[PDB]
Amino acid sequence: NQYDPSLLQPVPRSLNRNDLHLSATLPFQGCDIWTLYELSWLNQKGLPQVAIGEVSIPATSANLIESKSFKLYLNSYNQTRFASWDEVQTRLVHDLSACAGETVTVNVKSLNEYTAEPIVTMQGECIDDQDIEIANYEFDDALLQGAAQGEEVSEVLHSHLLKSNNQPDWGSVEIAYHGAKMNREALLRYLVSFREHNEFHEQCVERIFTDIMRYCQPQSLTVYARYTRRGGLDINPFRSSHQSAPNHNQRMARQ
Amino acid sequence: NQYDPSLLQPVPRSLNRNDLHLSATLPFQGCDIWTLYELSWLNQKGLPQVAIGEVSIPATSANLIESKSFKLYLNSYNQTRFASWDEVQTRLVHDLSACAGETVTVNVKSLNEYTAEPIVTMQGECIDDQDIEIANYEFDDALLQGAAQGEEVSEVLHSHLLKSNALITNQPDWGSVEIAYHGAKMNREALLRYLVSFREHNEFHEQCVERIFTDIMRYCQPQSLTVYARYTRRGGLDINPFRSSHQSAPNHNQRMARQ
Amino acid sequence: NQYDPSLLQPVPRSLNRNDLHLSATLPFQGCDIWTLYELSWLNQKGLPQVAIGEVSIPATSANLIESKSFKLYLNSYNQTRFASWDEVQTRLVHDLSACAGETVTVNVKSLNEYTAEPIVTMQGECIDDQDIEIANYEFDDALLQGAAQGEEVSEVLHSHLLKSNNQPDWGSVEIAYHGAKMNREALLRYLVSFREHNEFHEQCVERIFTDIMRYCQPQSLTVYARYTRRGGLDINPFRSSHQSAPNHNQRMARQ
Amino acid sequence: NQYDPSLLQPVPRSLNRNDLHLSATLPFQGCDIWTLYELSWLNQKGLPQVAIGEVSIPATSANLIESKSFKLYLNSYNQTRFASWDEVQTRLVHDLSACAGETVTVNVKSLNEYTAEPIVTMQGECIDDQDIEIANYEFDDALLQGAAQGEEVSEVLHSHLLKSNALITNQPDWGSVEIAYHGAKMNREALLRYLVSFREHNEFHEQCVERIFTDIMRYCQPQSLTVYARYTRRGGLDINPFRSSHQSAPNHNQRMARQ
Ligand SMILES: [Cl-]
Ligand SMILES: [Cl-]
Ligand SMILES: [Cl-]
Ligand SMILES: [Cl-]
Repeated sequence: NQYDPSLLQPVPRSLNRNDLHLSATLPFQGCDIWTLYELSWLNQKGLPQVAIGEVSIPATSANLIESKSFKLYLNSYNQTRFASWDEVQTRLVHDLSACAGETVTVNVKSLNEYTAEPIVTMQGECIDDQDIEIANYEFDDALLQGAAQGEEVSEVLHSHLLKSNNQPDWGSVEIAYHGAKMNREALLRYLVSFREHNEFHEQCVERIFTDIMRYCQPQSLTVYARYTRRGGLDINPFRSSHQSAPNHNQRMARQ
Repeated sequence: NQYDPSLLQPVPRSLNRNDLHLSATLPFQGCDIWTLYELSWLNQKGLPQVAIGEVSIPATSANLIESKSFKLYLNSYNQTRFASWDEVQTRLVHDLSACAGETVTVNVKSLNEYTAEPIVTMQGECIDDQDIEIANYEFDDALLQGAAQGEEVSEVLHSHLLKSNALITNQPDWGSVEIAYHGAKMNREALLRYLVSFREHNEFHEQCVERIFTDIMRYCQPQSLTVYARYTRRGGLDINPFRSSHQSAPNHNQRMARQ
Repeated sequence: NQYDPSLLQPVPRSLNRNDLHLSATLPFQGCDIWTLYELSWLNQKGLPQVAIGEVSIPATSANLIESKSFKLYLNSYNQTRFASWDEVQTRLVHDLSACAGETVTVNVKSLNEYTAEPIVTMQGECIDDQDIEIANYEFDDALLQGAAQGEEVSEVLHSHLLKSNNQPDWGSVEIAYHGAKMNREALLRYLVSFREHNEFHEQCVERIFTDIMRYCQPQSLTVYARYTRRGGLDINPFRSSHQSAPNHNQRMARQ
Repeated sequence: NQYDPSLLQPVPRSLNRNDLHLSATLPFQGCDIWTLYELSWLNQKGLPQVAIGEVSIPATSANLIESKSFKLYLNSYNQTRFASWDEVQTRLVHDLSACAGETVTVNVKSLNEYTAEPIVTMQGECIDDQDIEIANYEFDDALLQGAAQGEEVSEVLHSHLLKSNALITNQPDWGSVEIAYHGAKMNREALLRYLVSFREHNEFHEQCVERIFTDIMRYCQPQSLTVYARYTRRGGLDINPFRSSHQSAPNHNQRMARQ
């Protein structure tokens, strides 16, 4: 198995967005940030090289990249000789851009760039410690009905309780908004109800964004989730009414 | 599927050790340290809980625990209600100890315990930055023949270049390895070629560490030796086998960059 | 006063580096991150526009930019009509790159990109709460002699107590390293001794880096300081043995 | 230079108000909220302390405090040893109240109190995004003549476009302003042109807010009005004047993006 760009499989963003009752004109902007922990190839002399890739795919791209296919594509680098680290970054930009349908940003970082980098947590207030009982795990977006009745605020909330299905995927999510203050029990119950829900990580973030916008009507909204890796890759979708990218890319405890 | 300890699959250590032709007395001591990044369950009221586990299995245990089965076992907690964090930790100790055949240690930590914990590298000198050509990756232990010619020295060397055989594991697995020894100085080209050759071998993880230890012992004959690998996670957990002539365990569990 | 690039004044990085006994080959890599809080100009129709600029200047550039001159240069935009926000970003890149001597990165952000952005603190452990007496404020780099005797660690430490002089400037600083564990009292005393010391912000960060490297000999070192603004601009120098840029740009409480 | 309360410079409010031709009874109530971002001093053992102060001065005080003098006064704390944080807060209240001529409120907060505090924007609709041409920036209050033609409405409007006269302040100063009123609906083009015209005026900060209030009152005649500006800091502190027919103060001190 030598280097093989045809392993990459796009999935159109439209599939789920149509499900969310979205027009071609988006309520949000943003990007999908991917971390590639397994990136490895051979140098020109056949000596293995290892790196961590950091990739940003614009949320306006026609397609996302299916994660298993991304992994298989990356494995095709492992036994292939490349002229330099620059050639590797160039090939990644080229192939991932073609697949997504829009220019993708790629940084290929040596492992020593991570030495003494701290693990971080999310910004704002954690909503997870609530003494409440969950009697049903079925997804219910109506859990947000009347969820923001409070005074006008700007607030950042987060939760580590995102899970979606067949093996489970795990995430933390940060919600920053300007609008009527949100009921934290309703928000927590809403997030927990994704547990048996099936969908891609990018799709969950867009669903949270559009449900909050519909039910809660904030003036400004940002939703940023950081998911644990599968197949050596993690995905961190960011969707915002006013912001193009998150102001930090740093790994969380489970990542 | 809810809590199911029957999902755990023991593998006798002797299966792979037999092929190393050891002495009745194990040449090394040590442990297998696992990090469980996915640990989650429900509290008594049904609210999800999340944690990171850290498990140490003695290298003297009769059995290791097969990694896929360990993943499936942990997944069985996800939808199960437990009365307390103590209960979860206690069951982990019970079930994993039963599987391995010896008492295992388990720490269940809240995510906040990791905030600000730094990513680490290994001790000593990295040997990866060499101007050499490699074209044949087949496993060759003979690459170590005559590898230690030096004056007797104490050093610590490490490499980030361990990778498994893709056919054997289906998807490649990845690791870094740290080798600390006192003995005739080891040729770093020979050692690097040898480590790289694991990508065409049939042993990885715990078996790879024991193979490296036994091959270095026989070819290089050091007075003291420690071989410690830290592998990237597969299925939400990672394995970090430590084997040594004189030492029991690494001084911590801190994660490396790819982990 | 219309737009005037000649207001920009470079200062060579060599001035201080020569003082630190540095070769032309640097012990560190990095960048100076600037935040421009006062950026304003007129659109093509004469209607004022306001934005926050984010600028990164490579630490390899021949020159830094003197802060008062940067402010005066930016004021020259205030009464000048520009075709679009893109033209403004283009002119900033052009002029700042010419002044620094290397390509500078510029992002011009609308104010609504900051709505509901949280204030952050530094990573790792704060060293400031120590019950110790300071009898002298004179700069002493020898405070670090024998300061790292401890076991091999990877650690992140920070302090909010950086001050340098004529009006005072204020900063917080984050030190991430892999090496022998540092004595936190010695480090705190060392940082406090900058109080009456005179130098540019970039110069302080490089001095901390080189003093720690000389006295403490860590395998890997990163020093990142975030200073409070003067004249509407703040400077955030980042210097690292292995890292090119910080992984977060976010304002601290005093910024 | 160590602690020196004589550095504080009072300015009588009447100096500028005289030019507004008010009634013996002030038409508004309110306060000037200041944020002190640079506050630092030494503890009894000489170790530096850092904090952010928040000060509220009643709009009825005889005097305002000149901003440069306030900066210099605060700088005088930097090298001075104080026994406790309480002592620092107490002296601030004493000295600032003496200067202003009325009791001022002072909160001294540790930096950790700001962690996670979000940046805010103002209430209501931003009026800045208009397709209009402006070429003459001279101050013109007459821009408000006949500006409120509407049916009576309650609305809140804001603009980020306040800037001072560069010659007068030497270096330009910057602010956003929020105007909440009940009355005949205000023409937004007229209001924007008027606000933009402050860049060629001789009044800013507290005086600008009072001028805006008095001009809107006379030209537009609303039943109720509040004018609140938040200015970017100069010399490490910022001023946020609030003036209202019916309201005492804003509900908080949260910083805006440029602040
Ligand atoms: Cl518990
Ligand atoms: Cl390390
Ligand atoms: Cl105190
Ligand atoms: Cl807001």
